[PDB]
Amino acid sequence: GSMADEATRRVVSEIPVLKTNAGPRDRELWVQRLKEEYQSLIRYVENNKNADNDWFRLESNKEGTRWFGKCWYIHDLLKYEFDIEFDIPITYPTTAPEIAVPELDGKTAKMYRGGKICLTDHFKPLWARNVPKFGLAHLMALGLGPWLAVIIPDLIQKGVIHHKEKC
Repeated sequence: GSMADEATRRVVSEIPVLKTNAGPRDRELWVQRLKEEYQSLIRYVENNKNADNDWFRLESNKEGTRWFGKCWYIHDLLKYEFDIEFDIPITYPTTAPEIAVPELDGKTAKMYRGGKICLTDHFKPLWARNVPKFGLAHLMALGLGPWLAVIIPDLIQKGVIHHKEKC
């Protein structure tokens, strides 16, 4: 009956659920968790496309311990592009990764020095509640997505970030 529970379900219900309790050091169990991660991510991207919200690309190193790509955010029909990266923590997936958006380092209070985004206190307990069912698709849907939808409009209004004019 919680609003929280229904809100989370509306966001993630068609993201494949992950299973394996494995982090970077866990050998064949980690290779299994990576298949679940890739399967979940690609489905999320396909859903995003059908919904005209194709808002990021990610790739990893060979070992899938280092992730990087781009996110896009649309405001007054202008599309803003931000480079993103994160490490997989040793205690993944019980512990949640920390997304960095390095270019916005020093440009908002809602970021740690060095470029790690600062989520509200509700993200981490929601992750902990769902271990190990949530992965990188969920981190993007529930972590970076909501952060961008407050911070980016703010930074554009304060003239802190400007649109890269292009053809």
